[PDB]
Amino acid sequence: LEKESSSVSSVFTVTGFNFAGRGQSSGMAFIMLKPWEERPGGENSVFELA
Amino acid sequence: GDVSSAIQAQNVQISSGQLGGLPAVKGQQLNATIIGKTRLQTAEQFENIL
Repeated sequence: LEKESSSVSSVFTVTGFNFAGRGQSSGMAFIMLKPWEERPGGENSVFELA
Repeated sequence: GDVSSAIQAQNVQISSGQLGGLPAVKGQQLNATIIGKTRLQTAEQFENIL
């Protein structure tokens, strides 16, 4: 969120119900981003941003 | 009828909660489901339910 605020925007986080299973040893996050214009080619693509 | 109420008594999987459930005390670091006893299986186990 701070080491990468060019592409990434909000970052809804969750602990408990990721996409895999449950158990306390699970969590995930919904990585919302900024529009397409606001991200210059390359290091701003999700393929690169990730 | 003493047998029926009895059979029921000594043959019922008990839920048995969790070892670190929620809420929890600060820390713990370890959470693990607790698996209790299972229902009868063998003819012998049934010949045993006093």
